[PDB]
Amino acid sequence: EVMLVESGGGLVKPGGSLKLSCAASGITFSSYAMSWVRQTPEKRLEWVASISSGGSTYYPDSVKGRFTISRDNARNILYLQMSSLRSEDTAMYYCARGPMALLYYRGFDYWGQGTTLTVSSAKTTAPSVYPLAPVSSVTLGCLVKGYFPEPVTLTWNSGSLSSGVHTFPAVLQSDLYTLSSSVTVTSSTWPSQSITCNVAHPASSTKVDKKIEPRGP
Amino acid sequence: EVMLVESGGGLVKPGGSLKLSCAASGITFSSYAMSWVRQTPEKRLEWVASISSGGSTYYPDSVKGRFTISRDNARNILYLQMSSLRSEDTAMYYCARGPMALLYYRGFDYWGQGTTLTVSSAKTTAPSVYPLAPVSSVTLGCLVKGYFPEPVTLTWNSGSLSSGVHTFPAVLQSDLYTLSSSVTVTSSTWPSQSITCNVAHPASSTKVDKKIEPRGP
Amino acid sequence: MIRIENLSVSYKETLALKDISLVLHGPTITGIIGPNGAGKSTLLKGMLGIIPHQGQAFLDDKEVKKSLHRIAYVEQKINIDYNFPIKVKECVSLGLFPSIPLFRSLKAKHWKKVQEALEIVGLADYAERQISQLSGGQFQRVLIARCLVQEADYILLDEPFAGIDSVSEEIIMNTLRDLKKAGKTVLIVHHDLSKIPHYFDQVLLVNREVIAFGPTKETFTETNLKEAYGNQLF
Amino acid sequence: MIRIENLSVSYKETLALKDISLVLHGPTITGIIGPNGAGKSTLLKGMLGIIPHQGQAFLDDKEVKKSLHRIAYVEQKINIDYNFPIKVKECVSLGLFPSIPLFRSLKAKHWKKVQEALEIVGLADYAERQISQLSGGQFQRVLIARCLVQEADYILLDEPFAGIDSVSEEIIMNTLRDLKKAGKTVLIVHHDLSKIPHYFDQVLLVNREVIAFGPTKETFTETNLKEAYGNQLF
Amino acid sequence: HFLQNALITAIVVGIVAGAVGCFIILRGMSLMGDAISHAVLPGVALSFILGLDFFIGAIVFGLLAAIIITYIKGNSIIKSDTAIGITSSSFLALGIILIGVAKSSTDLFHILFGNILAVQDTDMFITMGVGAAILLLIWIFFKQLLITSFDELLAKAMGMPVNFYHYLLMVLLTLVSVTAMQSVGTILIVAMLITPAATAYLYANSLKSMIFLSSTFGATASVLGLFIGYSFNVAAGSSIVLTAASFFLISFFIAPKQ
Amino acid sequence: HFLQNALITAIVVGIVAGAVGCFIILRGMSLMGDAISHAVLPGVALSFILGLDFFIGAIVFGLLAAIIITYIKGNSIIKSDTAIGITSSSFLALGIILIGVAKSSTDLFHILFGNILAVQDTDMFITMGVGAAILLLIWIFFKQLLITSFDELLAKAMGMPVNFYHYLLMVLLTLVSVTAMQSVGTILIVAMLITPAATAYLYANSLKSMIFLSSTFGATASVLGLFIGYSFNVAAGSSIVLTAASFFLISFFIAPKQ
Amino acid sequence: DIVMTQSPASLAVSLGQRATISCKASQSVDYDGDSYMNWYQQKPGQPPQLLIYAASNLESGIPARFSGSGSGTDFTLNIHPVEEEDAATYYCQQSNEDPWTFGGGTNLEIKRADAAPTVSIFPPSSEQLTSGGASVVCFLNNFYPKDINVKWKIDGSERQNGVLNSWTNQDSKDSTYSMSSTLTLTKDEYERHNSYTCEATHKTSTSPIVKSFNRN
Amino acid sequence: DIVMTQSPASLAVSLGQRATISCKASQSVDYDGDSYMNWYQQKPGQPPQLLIYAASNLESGIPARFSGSGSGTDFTLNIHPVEEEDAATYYCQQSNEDPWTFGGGTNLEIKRADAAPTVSIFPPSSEQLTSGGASVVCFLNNFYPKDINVKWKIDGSERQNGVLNSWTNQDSKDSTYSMSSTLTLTKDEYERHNSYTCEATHKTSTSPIVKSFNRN
Repeated sequence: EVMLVESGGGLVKPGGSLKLSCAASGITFSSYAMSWVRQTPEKRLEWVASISSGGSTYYPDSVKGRFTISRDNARNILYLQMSSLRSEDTAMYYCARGPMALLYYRGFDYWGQGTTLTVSSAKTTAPSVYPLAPVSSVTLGCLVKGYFPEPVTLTWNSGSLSSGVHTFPAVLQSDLYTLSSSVTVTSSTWPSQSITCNVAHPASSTKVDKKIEPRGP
Repeated sequence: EVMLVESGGGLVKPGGSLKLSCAASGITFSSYAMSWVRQTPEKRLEWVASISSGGSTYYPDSVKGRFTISRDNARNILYLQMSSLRSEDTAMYYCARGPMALLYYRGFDYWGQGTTLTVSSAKTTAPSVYPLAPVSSVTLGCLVKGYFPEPVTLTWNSGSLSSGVHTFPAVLQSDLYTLSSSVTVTSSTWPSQSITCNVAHPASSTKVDKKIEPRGP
Repeated sequence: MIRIENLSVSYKETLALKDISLVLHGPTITGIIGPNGAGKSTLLKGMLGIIPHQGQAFLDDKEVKKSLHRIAYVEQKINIDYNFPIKVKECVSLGLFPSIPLFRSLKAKHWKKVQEALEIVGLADYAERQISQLSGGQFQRVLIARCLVQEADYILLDEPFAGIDSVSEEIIMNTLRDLKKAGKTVLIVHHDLSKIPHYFDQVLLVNREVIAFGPTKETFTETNLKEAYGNQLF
Repeated sequence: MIRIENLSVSYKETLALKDISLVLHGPTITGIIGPNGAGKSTLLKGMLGIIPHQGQAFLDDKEVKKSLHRIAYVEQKINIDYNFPIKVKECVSLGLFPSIPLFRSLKAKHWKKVQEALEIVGLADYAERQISQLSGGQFQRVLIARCLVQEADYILLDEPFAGIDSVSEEIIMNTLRDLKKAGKTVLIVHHDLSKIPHYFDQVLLVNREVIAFGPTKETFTETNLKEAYGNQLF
Repeated sequence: HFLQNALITAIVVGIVAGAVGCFIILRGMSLMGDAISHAVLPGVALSFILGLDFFIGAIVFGLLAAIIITYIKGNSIIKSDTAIGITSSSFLALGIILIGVAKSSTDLFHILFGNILAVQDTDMFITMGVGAAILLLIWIFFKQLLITSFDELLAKAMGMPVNFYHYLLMVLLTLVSVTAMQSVGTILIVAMLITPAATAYLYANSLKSMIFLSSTFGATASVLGLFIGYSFNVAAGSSIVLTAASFFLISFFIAPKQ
Repeated sequence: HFLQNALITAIVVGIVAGAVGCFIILRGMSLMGDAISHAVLPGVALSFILGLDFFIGAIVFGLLAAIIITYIKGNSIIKSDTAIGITSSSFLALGIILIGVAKSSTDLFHILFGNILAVQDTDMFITMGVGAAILLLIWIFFKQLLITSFDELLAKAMGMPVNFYHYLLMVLLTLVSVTAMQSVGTILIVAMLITPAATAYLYANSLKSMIFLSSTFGATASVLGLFIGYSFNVAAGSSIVLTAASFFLISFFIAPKQ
Repeated sequence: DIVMTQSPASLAVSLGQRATISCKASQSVDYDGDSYMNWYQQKPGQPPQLLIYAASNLESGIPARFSGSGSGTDFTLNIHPVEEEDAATYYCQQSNEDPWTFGGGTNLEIKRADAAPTVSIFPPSSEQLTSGGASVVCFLNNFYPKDINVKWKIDGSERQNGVLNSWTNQDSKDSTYSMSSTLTLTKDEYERHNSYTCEATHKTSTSPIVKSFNRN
Repeated sequence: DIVMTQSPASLAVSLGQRATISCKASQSVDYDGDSYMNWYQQKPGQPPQLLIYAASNLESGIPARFSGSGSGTDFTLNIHPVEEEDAATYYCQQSNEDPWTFGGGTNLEIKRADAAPTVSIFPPSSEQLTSGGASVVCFLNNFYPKDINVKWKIDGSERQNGVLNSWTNQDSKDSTYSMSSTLTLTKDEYERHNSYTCEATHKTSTSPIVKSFNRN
């Protein structure tokens, strides 16, 4: 599989610097035009930087002066150095095989999974993970509260139960995110089989498991 | 397998004619020099006729005038017409891929199984087949007496018992051949298993089987 | 959608191809395999109408001869004169020669495509070199670059991986995967039976008639290979 | 007993054969098989010392180059000019041209062998025809007849069964069985993978190195064919 | 005035022979460039005797020679090179006796070898007139003549009329051949095509670069050959070829590419 | 006496040119038979000016031309046909100026074209002397020249010195070429090799049958060409070629094999 | 800049029917007969996926049900037949001139047979009650259409404070929406009241879907 | 004719040792450096099998233990090592001039450890006794050397009349000989005498090997 993987996202205060990386697998960056494209929390896609095969970089006026795009040929990594980060830079940053004049490469045809950047003054906080049990089908849940910033991954039995899941987008109030997830199953599985909520917030260095057990009197 | 098969041998009175045939399998006679070679009862090999690919025949002075060699291209059969047969012509007649100037074909390299010719005034007589039983190992036998001319085939359980056999060459007295054969076996096989003597004299039109049973008081 | 209908190619009172009839769907990288000299190479030449042939071939309900602008042919580098006086840059620009009118010439749009095609195959710094001053793998990549600039929907290569280094082969295959990713159809005459499931998602076995054709796992089998290389007498 | 020791043949900075080492015992009809253009044909030419080579080859503890009178080479009929003015009879008599001294000529002994060789292959009545006035099968039989008259202990044929009728193929194979029956060794470069156990009692697989060699049943196997035709990358 | 028309006619012949010569050595038509010269001699002979121009006569017998070659190759076992050899040599022999019987003895010498010292104003205007047309056609169809020379199989795959450019080159070859009779004659005409082009081919890194060099090597050799021919009083045509051969011989060592 | 030496010299030239011509068209050396003729002209020029025989001069410059061709092919990207073309045409140009400066104007005409009407007794004895040696070598090595012409790969497989017969044929080709300058000159010499051989090739059913026909077609054409050249007062060499071409043209339809 | 506006910004199409999305541009996206116009699909979680490039050139992996057309400034993206897996946001984008600009966005809703939500009430866990807090959670899963209101209630009376709601996007398999709702509250205020109820008014029923729990 | 005489006419060689057979000829068998001399093997029952042709050319199927040599009129056939399967008659033959002539013959005996015969007496069967006749049969199987005498006896006295003997050739497997002996006699003369005995004197024992049967 041909694949791009971003990294280096996280929390920065307004005015701070941060350097995003992009590793490749199956593509050598030097051969193609490469770009960075960002997506705001309101889902507005904005192009932020690109570098041609020859080495010529070019940027939009909204991001020029502060952002600089570079590339290490030997290690085969594409970078995006950012500095004096403003509040509008809060976004999901994507690495992508950028636009070229030749027919086949005129769009952004490969895209990485995306590393997220938050630009705010709020301090990092670890989540609290609560197992939500009930009072043919049976529904369980998991509450992740009081964490900052995003992202936080939530999975069920380490990605075993993917079907019948509903993980809800996080919502902010007073610089603290709240996230929740639910899992519907048959009456046979649970309480007999063991369903557990696996949460992980990498910005505050915490990975946690919570086994949902039936509550007593 | 490349193979030559002779036929048409049998009994003729002195002065009579007879035509030998030779069928082929894998050889076309027209392409090579073909020959007939005979073997007397005293094992003296004598060449009697040949025909080159072109059609030119040639013979020895001892057989010239009486024998004529021909060949049917379409049916792919080699013939040897004989006439006014003398007593010295009594022999086993062989069909063979004859001599040529080229290195690889300088000898008689293929030979048929051989069809036998007897030149005498005696009448044909059918054999009498007698089972020879006894009074760790056990020996049985089979006597073929009072037949003319040769050949006569003798086999045991239709060629099943080949090992441990001794079929003896026929010997003549007063125009009547006598032949015998023996089979040694273990004590287990016979009298339990059925050993039978299969004799066949095609000149008098007779094929016979004789089961050897233990003789009583 | 390549569609061949009863294609045949004679030569010396002998049909080198006999009633070829196929429907090739893209996107795809397909390998044409079979004995050397037994019609796999001439099938591409029969499709294009380069050599004389006795049938029809189509591209999306339009005749192949009337729509050659949609297709690129990468020939065997064995029948190109390496000592012809021509640079890598100029050699790649030959792909754009039908695009230019009779009295016009190459604008900046065309040279930008020539620069990018060279950059894809890793020969940007070789642009001013003579083609004689290149390895087999490097010269093959010049022909791939020359193919790219045509911006065709169909790409026919004749033994692109024969007699080249591994680094060049790796680059050439990455470029053909880009053509597949872009929705286009790549039809390669392969020079032997090396790396067939690695390169090809469909295969086409040819001795004289099409002995087999389909998805690689299903059709690249010992049964089909035996009657192709054994001439139905294995 | 043919004995090859570290034979190699270069061409364009590329070893078409690389360290060939064999011991072939007769009597036998052996087939040299493998991909077309991949050294099976040039192995025979390397053995005879026709082309330049980098090793030795022997016949019964005597060097192949110093004992060419014991061996006959039947080339591919594709590189003979059919329109050369020469009769079938005269063409077959070319086998005896080394036998005659410088000022002498062909005696009745030599013409008798020429007549018999033509009769074996079934072309006695074609003796006065021009070679141009013959089919592919018939002309191949003229070359077999021309081979026979040399009376050699070793017979090397280059694709004798390629592009001929069945009647001619049947005659040619009967003649090669005669050579085997006479104790001699027949080494055929075969043109595909057709009728391998029918013709050959040993086989020799060649891509560049000798990938396999031995009795037919043991060595003509799917494992060995895969790495020959797949170039060790199947 | 004799030396004036001499110089300017010899220069443009050297230019257009070197230009057309490039395509001949690259396509490998050098042995066809010999035969076409012998084939046009009957055409020039008929048009010199009759009241006709030289180009129309030349191309007709060049075309008539090609018809006889194609007929011999098609309807017999005679090889291509043999058939070209017979028709070229036979047409040359036809050209000699046809001029000999009709025109004078010294007329034969001016056609088969050079005739720079006596060139009329009508011959000069016609030479540089068609010379411009030969160069102007090479300029217009440069990209098409380039690709069909280098990679014929690609040109066919792009749907180009490849045979149009085979014929167009042979028309350019007949037109330049008839004009080049004035400088070096029909016998030594091949040298004016191949020798400057072969010299330029040692230096050239493009088809355009080879054409400019070959034309200047042909022009400079024909200027130096006229000077050395006139002053020492020797054959004009042979000196133009022999100085071009020394240009090649010097270039064979001096060329940076070897 | 002028016509006596004329006839007998023209006959043996036609015989040995037709004999050696057979091997040339079969091996496909017709375009090399043109170049060897131009290569020997310097050799004849040096040996005509100096007190030397014509054969030793001719083979040395023929050998010197072959050394220059092999050197150009080896040490550059120039193709074989181009390298043969340059060295042949350059040697021809060398031959013209070298005769022009040393010897008279009319001496050039007798070497490049025919000179049957004025042949000395010394030239006649030397022509039929080496002519016998050319035919006698073809007879002795007939079987070896046959097999190496028809099937070179077999000849190598039988351990024959194939290159000895390549060289031996080229020695026979230079020897016949020098003698054939008397009949038809250096320019039309190729016709005397290929045209009688090509005519004979339409009838022939063996190499022996082709040699007898080709030599008689060459002899009969050169006898008829001398008659038609002398009586009508036209070029002798060109008539000998043009009557040979009509022999081929008549034979092209009449030959039973087509 | 080259600005581009898609039309419509929100779209609802039933199965097996034509979806059509426009992209007007302020300047030419083509240059000299070469379109640098591109279409993308974005399902939630994953990045934008190249759908069609230039005018009409289909990227592999995308089925022929998608198609692109138009020239200069006016371009169109058609989907036919529309299927459940096509629920996503769709963007246009130009690679002709700097900056490389994207469209605003067009959400594609796939229509469905209506479905009431599966409501599930969850009390605050024992671990949360050790700290100073108590969150009652109410999941409303698998419903259509997207419009829904959740009313919290404590002993019969409503409470608006500390109510935190979140919605998922339309599901790619079964075409439904879901919603979370978490009434955040103090530990002391939780223990002072007995019963807790989330109510869900929806198009599928005039009266609300109620799920409640009594403390202890 | 070209007459040819082999030497010796009878030969006895032990295992692993050299056998050698000559063939002198009245005229040249070679013609102009081409030998038309040929050697053959004949085991009993089968035809003659081509062994070597020309001087030294070995036919396939024949092992390299065989070899041929000589020229003109003098020729030799060597076998080394000799093995049990080589027991047969060997002929020379010329294909140079008419008539094509063969040699007289040379029998090759393979030597062995000596073995006494397995003697087996068989009375006349009941079927033969219905007709006017009675044959007593005595098989003497598997012995070496070939020399053996059978003496018939009726009530102690010998009988020479009606004694019919036959010998097999040497066996190709175990190198032994066998023999049959059938005392043919009238039915009346059979019934007048009581006991019947065949005796076998052999090299392996000075006293004879006796096997007898009493009638009824």
